[PDB]
Amino acid sequence: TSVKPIFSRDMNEAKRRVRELYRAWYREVPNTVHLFQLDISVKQGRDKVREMFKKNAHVTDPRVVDLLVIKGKMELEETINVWKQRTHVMRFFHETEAPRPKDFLSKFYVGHDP
Amino acid sequence: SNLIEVFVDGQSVMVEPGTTVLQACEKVGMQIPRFCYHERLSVAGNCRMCLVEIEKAPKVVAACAMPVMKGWNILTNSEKTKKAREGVMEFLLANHPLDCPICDQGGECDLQDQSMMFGSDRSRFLEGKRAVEDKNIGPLVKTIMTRCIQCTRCIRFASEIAGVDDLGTTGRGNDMQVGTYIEKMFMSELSGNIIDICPVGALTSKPYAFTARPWETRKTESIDVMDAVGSNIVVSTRTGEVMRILPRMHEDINEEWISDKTRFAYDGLKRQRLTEPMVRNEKGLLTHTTWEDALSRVAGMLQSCQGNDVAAIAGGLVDAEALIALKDLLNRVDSDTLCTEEVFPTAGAGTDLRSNYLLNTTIAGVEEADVVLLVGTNPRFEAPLFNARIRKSWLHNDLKVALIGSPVDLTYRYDHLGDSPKILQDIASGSHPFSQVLQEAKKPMVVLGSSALQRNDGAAILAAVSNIAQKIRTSSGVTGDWKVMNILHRIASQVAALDLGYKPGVEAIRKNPPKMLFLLGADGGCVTRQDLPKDCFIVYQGHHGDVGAPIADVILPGAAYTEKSATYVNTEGRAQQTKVAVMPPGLAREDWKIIRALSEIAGMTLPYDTLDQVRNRLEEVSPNLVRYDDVEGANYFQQASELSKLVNQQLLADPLVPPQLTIKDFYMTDSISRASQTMAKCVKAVTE
Amino acid sequence: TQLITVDEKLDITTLTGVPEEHIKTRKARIFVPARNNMQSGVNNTKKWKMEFDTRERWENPLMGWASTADPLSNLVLTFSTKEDAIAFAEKNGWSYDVEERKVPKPKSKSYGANFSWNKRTRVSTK
Amino acid sequence: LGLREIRIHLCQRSPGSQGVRDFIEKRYVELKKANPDLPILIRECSDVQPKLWARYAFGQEKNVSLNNFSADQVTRALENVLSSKA
Amino acid sequence: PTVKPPTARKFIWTNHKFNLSGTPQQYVPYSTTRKKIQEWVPPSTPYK
Amino acid sequence: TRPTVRPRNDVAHKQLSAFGEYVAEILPKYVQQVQVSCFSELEICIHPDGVIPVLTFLRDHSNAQFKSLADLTAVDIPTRQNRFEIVYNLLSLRFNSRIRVKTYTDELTPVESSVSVYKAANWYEREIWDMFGVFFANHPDLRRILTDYGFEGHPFRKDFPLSGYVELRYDDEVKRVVAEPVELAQEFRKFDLNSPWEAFPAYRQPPE
Amino acid sequence: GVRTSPTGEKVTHTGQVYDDEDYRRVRFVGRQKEVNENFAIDLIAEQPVSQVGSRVISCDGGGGALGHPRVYINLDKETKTGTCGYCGLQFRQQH
Ligand code: SF4
Ligand code: SF4
Ligand code: FES
Ligand SMILES: [K+]
Ligand SMILES: [Zn+2]
Repeated sequence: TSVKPIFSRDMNEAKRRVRELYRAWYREVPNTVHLFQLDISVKQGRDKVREMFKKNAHVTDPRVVDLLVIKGKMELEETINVWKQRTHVMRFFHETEAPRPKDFLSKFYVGHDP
Repeated sequence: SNLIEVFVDGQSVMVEPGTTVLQACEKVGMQIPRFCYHERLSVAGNCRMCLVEIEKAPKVVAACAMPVMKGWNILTNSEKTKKAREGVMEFLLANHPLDCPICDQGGECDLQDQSMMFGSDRSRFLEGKRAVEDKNIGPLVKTIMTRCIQCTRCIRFASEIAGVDDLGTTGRGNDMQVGTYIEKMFMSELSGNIIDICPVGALTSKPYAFTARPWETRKTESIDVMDAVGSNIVVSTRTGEVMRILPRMHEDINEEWISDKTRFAYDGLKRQRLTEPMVRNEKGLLTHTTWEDALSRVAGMLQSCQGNDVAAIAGGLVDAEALIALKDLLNRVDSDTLCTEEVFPTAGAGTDLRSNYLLNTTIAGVEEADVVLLVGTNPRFEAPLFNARIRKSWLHNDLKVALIGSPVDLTYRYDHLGDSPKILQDIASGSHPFSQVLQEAKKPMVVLGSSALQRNDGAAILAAVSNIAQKIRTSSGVTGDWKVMNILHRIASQVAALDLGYKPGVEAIRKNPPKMLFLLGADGGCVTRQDLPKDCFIVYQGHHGDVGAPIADVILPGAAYTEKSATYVNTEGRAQQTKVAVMPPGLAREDWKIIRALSEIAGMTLPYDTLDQVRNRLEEVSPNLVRYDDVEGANYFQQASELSKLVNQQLLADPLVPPQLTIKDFYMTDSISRASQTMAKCVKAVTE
Repeated sequence: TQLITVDEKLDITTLTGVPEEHIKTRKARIFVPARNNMQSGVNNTKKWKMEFDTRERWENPLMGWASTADPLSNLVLTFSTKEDAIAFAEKNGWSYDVEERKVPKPKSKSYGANFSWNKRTRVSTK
Repeated sequence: LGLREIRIHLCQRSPGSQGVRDFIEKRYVELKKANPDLPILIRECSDVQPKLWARYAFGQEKNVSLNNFSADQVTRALENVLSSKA
Repeated sequence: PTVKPPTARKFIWTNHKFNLSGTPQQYVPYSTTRKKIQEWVPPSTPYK
Repeated sequence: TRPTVRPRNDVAHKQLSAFGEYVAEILPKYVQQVQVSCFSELEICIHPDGVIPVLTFLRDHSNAQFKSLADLTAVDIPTRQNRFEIVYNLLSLRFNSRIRVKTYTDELTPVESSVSVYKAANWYEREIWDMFGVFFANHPDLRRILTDYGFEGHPFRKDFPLSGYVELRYDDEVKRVVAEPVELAQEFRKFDLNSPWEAFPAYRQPPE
Repeated sequence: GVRTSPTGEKVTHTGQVYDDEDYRRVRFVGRQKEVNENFAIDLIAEQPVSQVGSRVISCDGGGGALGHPRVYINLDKETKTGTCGYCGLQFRQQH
């Protein structure tokens, strides 16, 4: 059960890194919208960041959340410098996929997905 | 312990006396090459592939036959062992025809694999090969004896396990042919298994021939449902299409064999399927209709009922999941008239205790028995692998078999006591020598067939057999671990439905007729439109449309046993699960999914969505259905015997005639087999 | 020191990058594959295989090729024994069904049994 | 509106089911003679705690734990279940 | 080929064809296999 | 065994075994195993926490002088609990030899980087993070170098499927290249090519 | 000898022909359905049977190394002609 830490000694430091990453992303959402000529509002991008942060908010391991913070830093560095395209930023906002069924009756009508 | 010490490649290992060199090398962990030796057949020793060298001995011994001795060092990979193997491969491939690209064994051939990994890589044979004329033994084995190597597994299987004694070796020397010497149609209940035990491509599955290839197939483990044995099989498919069915290895059920019906029901599984819901039009002709309209019609006609006006009949190929789903759905409408096709007597204990409707010991318990008394059954065609197990105990364990019924062939010698059921009344009172025969037995066994319980006096026969079994169990030398009362079944959906609390037999429907009938593949025709009122809303839920589908009002297509994950319980109470090999064709879905969608559209939604919740419900209603490959013992035969002694039922003097007498009535049993071309060809071959 | 203590179950569903629907709705199967009964070699039943279920494979509108939608339809993993397979299945959050291996019973083969004097094991032909 | 079926899950070897076994060993027989049309399904397994499932009308189900019960306690349990009738 | 003619066969085309793409004689792909799974045809008799 | 069999060299095998004993005796803190293959190639298996104090020795000792970093590879073996097998390949020009240094790591365990010893690893292990997910501590510039910018998941892990989870197509509705769930026109036909007979007797593992 | 289904489509030697209600026939409009007019069975049917002077006969398909692997055919039966596995040629005995 004894493991080697990377950056976060405990859960408090990992939560500090998470808050720092969210601060940076909330800072850089308007510049990402303006620079890439994205045709969405700032609120859509900021609540997308909030949705992703709440989606990945089930982890209790310091190493896993530390690696999540590192990968968010990679995404932030690829966004702050113009290395992505319009499509790479817009891939988060799924606009071409039709809404999949969720209730049992509609999925029973469509196919064999359990 | 008397385990002597031997050496394999300088490493010590302890073996029981009588252990062969091959068995010792297998125990260490090297699989010795072989062609004629089989672990479930008698030792022949006539291919010399297994020749290994023991050190300090100037001769190579046959590892498949020669027993080991103390201090023997088996040089498994020395020089002369490899020289002997290379010489044997050269002799074996000296006369073999260049037929690999036209062969059906290519890619799954023992000769090719052993030739690459043990034999040489070039041929010194500069002469002409032999050419043996082909024969025919039926429409189940394509026969090319040019490729036979005279390994003599055919004769040993046909004499020891199948027990028909028609195959043989005619000739002397290089002109010896493995045939029958006449135009004889070799047809048994385990014929196709010879295709599994040909190491070359001499014998080929005829319906499978020239259709697929082993390296492009996907193997999916599954459970056989055509009988109540519960054989474990592997279905090999090719790009979402079932290609062939092979036996699995399970030492307690189906060791490495299957019946021919299991082997050749697939081509009828891919014919006459239901691929779309059908509802009645204005005229009354069944026409295609989407899922929503049919489900809404069924829900509308179902919400108008309350009480005993809806029923349910379950066919022979229904899993426990759909059974419990329909049970919950009809319990929401508060109907307890849930019925099965096959009749079992509920007088006395009935289906409450588990001990009086299962093969109580095991399938393998025949190896621990010495006296077997079959009552009114034909186990050669009902449970063929159980009959094979009885024959194996007859051969090795020196069994003592008897039968009370019609004089039908059982591929061995039995004691025909007559077809009168009153003979049973003789055994309980000691007025027969067979009563003393059972009395001096140590671990006896009484097996009662399911087909003897489908008459009008099944309860009396069950009471008599139970009285006999409980008389032997207490008065004679039975320790207490041994179980005497067994019942052999013939329907894969009978034990699972009886474990869930279904009412066996269709007599409940015939007592009070309902205004709506549910059929889960009930093609047996237990009830018709003459035993039903004028306006009956019959709903059919099955894959094959054979009998109950033309008379149905709303047809709901379902999934076959190879097309859904299904929980099945065999005749000994063991629970097993199948796996999805190919998705159902067209718009057909799984049966419990259809029932759950119907309940959701009717406002009576069941509290399960996926398969694991249905299995949790199954564990709630009966835990033994969710413990897979685990048999649980059912005690309290004494309580069932006490409860069965009150209602004295009168017997019938008619002979105990099983419905299956010859092989011509064995191929056509279920819906899958009745819509098959191979089965029709087999029937045409055996009746001509 | 340079070491910390983590007392939670290893769950790396968030770092493997797999979508959600291929995590909770997929039932893995850990088993020892059965020997092909057409052959006699037992080398293929030496290591444990972890596989997945089979989804739909429909026909192509052009020539009826096997068109599929499951990306995990050809994923077969090999593990040395059962415990590492169970640990890997529970590490990625995959609900698993485990089947125990079926070792064949060591038989008692006797060549002399075909030539008995007072037993039924006398062979009819050789 | 009534009781439709009774189910008794128990174990074969665990001592916690032992008194429940005694019920089937001593007082089941005439109990089946008491009710000619009430299915009392007895289910024995390997490592399951004792339970009593009683199905009422229109799909209602009641669960009563039967762990570590004697013969008289389990007799009172099935008597209360039979006397519920709801 | 004026001095070394090819061997004559019964299945060799007597006239050569150029690239037929873009013309009404162009090649289109199609499956060469029949129906895999048959369908249960309902009976035409009245159900009564 | 002359014409079709590879010749065997024993002097090189003896010298490589002697150098392996030399290395395993100089560094007993981190070196776990030393093995010489049949085709005369040395392999040193050490602890991960001794990646850096070993390698600089092999770069700076006068008796080793392994001045070149040829290849740096991670191998995924899902059986072990440390599924990633980091492999350093070193080349010595003064002594004209090649050595292999092997170590292990799991997903969440960081490994000390080697850019302080060999600068070529400044790219190499970076590609490892792009392909497997092994995090390297104190890397100067660690970012994905082979996969797409928005790609999630590490493709060279054996649990990752052959075809990916998303496929790209142009869309006139949004005038953009979008990613959709993967739907192949033909399934990748999986072939069972393993012969069920014993391959080599000399590589026979002991049974259970 | 191609047969004509009454939907207008020619039938291949494998027996495949699209039904009249099949929508996939719209792939053939404005274009042509390409089918080989040299049927293999109707071209091997008229090849004569060769009488040999021995019990068994070896077939390689002609050309030596340009044909199929050499297979030996037994002509012990006096009812059916021994047909080659690869080439489809059939031999017999004059007795
Ligand atoms: S039996 Fe085996 S070796 Fe003989 S032709 Fe067939 S594939 Fe080839
Ligand atoms: S046909 Fe096959 S199984 Fe039968 S004797 Fe010949 S090689 Fe053996
Ligand atoms: S396996 Fe022993 S001689 Fe055939
Ligand atoms: K065969
Ligand atoms: Zn030929």
